[PDB]
Amino acid sequence: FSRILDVQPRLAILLGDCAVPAEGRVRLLRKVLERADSTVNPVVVALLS
Amino acid sequence: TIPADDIQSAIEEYVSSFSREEVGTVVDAGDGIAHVEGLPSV
Amino acid sequence: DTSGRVVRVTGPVVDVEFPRGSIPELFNALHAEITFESLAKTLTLEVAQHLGDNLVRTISLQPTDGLVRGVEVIDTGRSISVPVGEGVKGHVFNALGDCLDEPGYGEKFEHWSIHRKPPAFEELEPRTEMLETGLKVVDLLTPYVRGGKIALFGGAGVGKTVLIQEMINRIARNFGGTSVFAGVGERTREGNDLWVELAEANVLKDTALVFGQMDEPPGTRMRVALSALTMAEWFRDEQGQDVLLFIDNIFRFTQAGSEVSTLLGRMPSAVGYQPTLADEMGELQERITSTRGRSITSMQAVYVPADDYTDPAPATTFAHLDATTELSRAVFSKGIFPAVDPLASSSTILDPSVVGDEHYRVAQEVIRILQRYKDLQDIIAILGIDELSEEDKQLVNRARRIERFLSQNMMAAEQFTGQPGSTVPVKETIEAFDRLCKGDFDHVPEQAFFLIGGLDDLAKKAESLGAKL
Ligand SMILES: Nc1ncnc2c1ncn2[C@@H]1O[C@H](COP(=O)(O)OP(=O)(O)O)[C@@H](O)[C@H]1O
Ligand SMILES: [Mg+2]
Repeated sequence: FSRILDVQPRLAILLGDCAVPAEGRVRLLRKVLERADSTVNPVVVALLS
Repeated sequence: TIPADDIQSAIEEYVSSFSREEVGTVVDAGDGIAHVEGLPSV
Repeated sequence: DTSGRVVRVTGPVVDVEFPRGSIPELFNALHAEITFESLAKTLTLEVAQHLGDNLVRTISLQPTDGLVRGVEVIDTGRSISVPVGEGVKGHVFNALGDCLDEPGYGEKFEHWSIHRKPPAFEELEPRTEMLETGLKVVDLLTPYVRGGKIALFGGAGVGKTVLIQEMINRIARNFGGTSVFAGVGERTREGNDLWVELAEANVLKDTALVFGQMDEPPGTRMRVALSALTMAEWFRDEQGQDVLLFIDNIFRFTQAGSEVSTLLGRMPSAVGYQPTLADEMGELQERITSTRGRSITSMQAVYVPADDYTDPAPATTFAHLDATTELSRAVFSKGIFPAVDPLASSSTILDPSVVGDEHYRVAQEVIRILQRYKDLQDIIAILGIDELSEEDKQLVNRARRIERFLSQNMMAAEQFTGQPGSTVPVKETIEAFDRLCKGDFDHVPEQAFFLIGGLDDLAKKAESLGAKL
């Protein structure tokens, strides 16, 4: 997921606007993550959340 | 094995689901000088 | 995308943030937009520093009034480029290469970066050929070098612009090459005056004018000299024919560099100048040069702040020149024009082997007489001239007549006196001042030496005052 994220910086920077209320970012994050859940673990979801 | 999905409107939904008017809250003042937080479009 | 975002706008310095891996190189030109309807424009920002965490500190070349945080910044991927070629002759340009008297002209020319390296040490060769102007004091005491570097050092409003227009009239009017004029941070009235003057003297078809004036932000005044210098470097390296390069107030380059220095986050040096004063000046001045076989006769006006020749900016510019004509306000106050200080002005070709031994001997005797007069002046002021020797009274008379005979009626001063100017060959100057130092004119009054040409005009004005010669 590191590889997944950093070479896609346009959405990586998106998860960076701290001025946005915080949930907003993970709000999008879950949107992409369980976009399909072959991120087969939930602990990973909790950590990066 | 990778989520090579790249559903981009997944991103569209988030950012474009975001009028009133920008209002700055004076943060500190004194001696004729005032700092103003907010107002992202001055 | 991979475009940036404005983060801070503090005057002419703007910080931008780029995505990781898309940081622009140093000295790139970025475009931003000002959309406010009355001040709408396109800002060009030059990348000055890499701050870290993808931030980039840049200097705007236009006023930032109306810029908003978070607007998009486009990276052009290259430095500031200016047009080059035989097509820039006869036109006026910005510091950014935009033609002023014909907007849109030069968009299709070859474009050259305004950031280049100086020529390598193996292509440099000393120039020791005299460039004869026609002014008495210049041809005698500071003979100009042809293909070398010349300056007019001066305080605020002594003679610099008038003398540089005089040298445009003398050297460039009958010149067999290409001239480039860089007005670096000077008055716009003077720029328009020079434009019209070159247009009526038919010198404009051989000149490329580049103007960044005092109303411009410090970025324009930092880069206009580099723009005009890039045009001159093209004329020298590719076309290869006898470039002339005038620069009105190269000091404005250093001053603009010092106006943004602390905003860029640099501790100030001695007199409030940027810590990088000498090195920026050397990076710019070492490009203003002639290589082996390729000539650039450079001439720069150098403002001396508050008539202080110990100020770090002129003190650093001194080391870059072959001939320095130093104007003084003590000579300006006496009505002597050009207000050249003969005891401080210098030249490297004032050498017995270059200008000949008669020229050198006459110049040395003039300088010795004037130095002795300066040594006596205070005694004369307090105790009176009658307390001196007869040796010294003779020397004082000769020295006053010499100080007055160095002045001249210049062609570019007909607006301040109404009297047309004159040209004096160098041999006539040498003969005249030889006679002056020997004492052949000790009977002619002090005047009739004041604002005249050669010896025949001296005779005419002496008879107009009742004297022989
Ligand atoms: N040779 C001269 N004869 C008469 N007046 C002169 C001469 N040189 C300079 N001046 C006067 O000095 C003033 C300022 O000269 P200028 O060279 O423009 O100053 P600066 O060196 O600050 O550019 C001019 O307005 C002019 O009136
Ligand atoms: Mg001037």
